[PDB]
Amino acid sequence: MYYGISQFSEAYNKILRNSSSHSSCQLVIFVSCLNIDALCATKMLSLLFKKQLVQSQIVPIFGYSELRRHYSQLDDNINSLLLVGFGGVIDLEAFLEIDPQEYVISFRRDIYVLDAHRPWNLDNIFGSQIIQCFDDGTVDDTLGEQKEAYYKLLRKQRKKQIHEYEGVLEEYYSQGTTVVNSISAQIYSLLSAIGETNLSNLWLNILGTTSLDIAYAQVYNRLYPLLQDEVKRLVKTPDTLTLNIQPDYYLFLLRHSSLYDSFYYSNYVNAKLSLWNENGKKRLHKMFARMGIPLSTAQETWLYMDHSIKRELGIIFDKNLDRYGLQDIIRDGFVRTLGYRGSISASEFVEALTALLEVGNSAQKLTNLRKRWVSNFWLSWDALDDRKVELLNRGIQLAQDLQRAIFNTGVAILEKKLIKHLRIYRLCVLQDGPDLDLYRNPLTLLRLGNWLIECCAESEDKQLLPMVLASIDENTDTYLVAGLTPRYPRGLDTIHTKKPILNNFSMAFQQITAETDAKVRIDNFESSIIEIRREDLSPFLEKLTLSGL
Amino acid sequence: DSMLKTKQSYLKLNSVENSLNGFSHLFSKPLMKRVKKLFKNQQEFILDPQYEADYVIPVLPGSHLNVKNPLLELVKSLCHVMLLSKSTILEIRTLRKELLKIFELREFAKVA
Repeated sequence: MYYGISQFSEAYNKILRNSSSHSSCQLVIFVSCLNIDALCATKMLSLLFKKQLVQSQIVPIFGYSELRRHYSQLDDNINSLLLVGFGGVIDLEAFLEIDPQEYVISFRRDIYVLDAHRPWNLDNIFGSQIIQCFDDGTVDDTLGEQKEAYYKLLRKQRKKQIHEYEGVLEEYYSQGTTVVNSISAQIYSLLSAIGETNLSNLWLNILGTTSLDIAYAQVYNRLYPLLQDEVKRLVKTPDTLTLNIQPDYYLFLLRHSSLYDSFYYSNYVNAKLSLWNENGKKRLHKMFARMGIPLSTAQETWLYMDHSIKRELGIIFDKNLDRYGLQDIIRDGFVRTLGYRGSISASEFVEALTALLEVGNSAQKLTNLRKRWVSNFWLSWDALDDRKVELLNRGIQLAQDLQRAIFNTGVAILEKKLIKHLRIYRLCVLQDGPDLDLYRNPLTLLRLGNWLIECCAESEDKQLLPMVLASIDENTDTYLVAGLTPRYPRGLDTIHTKKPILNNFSMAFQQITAETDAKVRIDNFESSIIEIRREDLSPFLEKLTLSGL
Repeated sequence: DSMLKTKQSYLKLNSVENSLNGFSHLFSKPLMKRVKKLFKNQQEFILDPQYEADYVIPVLPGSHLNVKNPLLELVKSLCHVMLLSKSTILEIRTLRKELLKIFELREFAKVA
């Protein structure tokens, strides 16, 4: 590894020696837009560098074209550069035509790349001195064999060693993309090693960790005890600030919407009870009647909801959920209270942030969309501070609206049975429908796909197949295709979790595009999301059917 | 040739005119199978680099239509030449709908 866990501080010191100045901006940070963990890490770094009065600039970027153009724009004055949320999986030097002899003097510049994706470019570490990254503890133990082959490959019977090295490199490659650690977690480890921990840093670390609950529950479960222990280690006065471990549930905005809607819109409850048809609603009404909460009482705001039932809700759930089999909905979460404002949970706050990112405020229209996205990112960033709450109530109401729209589209999809079951991978295309303009956002498409894959997993089928989802943008006449990984049921043991399910869609797309002159545009930081032509979708599809996945 | 055959048969028998009524019945199924084979071959060999020579749309002065799928214009011309009968319109419309069912289009679409 380049920078181990114990070396962070040392590297940090170097930054000061190259950036701490009186009247010169010598530090620029590029952030992976449309990502919560990157936003939390950027906030923590901004606070850190505002403490010691180190001048800096924050620049959001969306695509690799923007990254290349912005790097080409930069001047030689910038000694230190930060790249948070991307860059691990590709070789920057080849992309950025970096000449080490041009930057020898050594260490003319410094580029610190900080990413969480686990399959990363081996040459980027073992070949280059200018580029350096913060390892999470993977190179030391996992790559004890690949490095030997790379070092050896960097009298006629000696070709056996070359063949073995080539085979080892090939075996290391052709692996799916996954995430195994958190950027905010690494930054908080650095902060704990330095000695600048406090409540704001703990809150941001909690947000960054809990942003992965939907997709990387294994990482979340591996990392949770550290957060619990750290929170334990660290009169209602109008200036109090409380962080506690309160029971919480897999519910959609429980403390801001009625309990009926909370049960209605919850993805896990939907998957377990089939609420898209009438039998689901009948079962929900049976549930409510047997618990004993009146239907008129359960349809009121959580503030005015009955105090006694609010107190005994835990016992009611414990005694009633076993028959319906929802006993996996109860978990432990973090709750933050400040004075007389109210109570917010981490899940609710991250859903509000995600929805505020989603909604707020040919090539030219694509550029306009991308600048709208970066403006939404900045507005979401501004919403972080405690002095603004009209930028969070709006986010909560927009989250409610977006979840309603997603539910309305998913029920129609499941009615129409558009999910075609092929031999290898499932496929569905949203050819026509209402409010299809909302799905031009990749994060909204991922939300819809997450709900669909949860619904598919919560069935009796014994086939784990990748799912392909596509949409339409009639103005551009292009399909937005995103590949989705299969997921195990949330109520499963750890023995069948030897390795998380990988994603081969990026490899398949790149191979097809490199062997066939298709009219696509692969520039998103997510390598499994592409834009394809309406006329070019199908042939491409058959190609993907005929290619080794 | 089919039209000549049916007119000769009608004359030998003795806005409707039975001279032509019933001429598409001779070649409907072979036409359907040929269109299916053409569609499959076009689907397979459209994005190949060396096979892109024969799919290049010619340009000629006075042209103003920008089109993508050549098979659609092939079948559109083959149906519009049929649609000049003005007496067997229902049969031609049914054949046109059946041909359009090979594509994932509908009867009254603008693209058709």
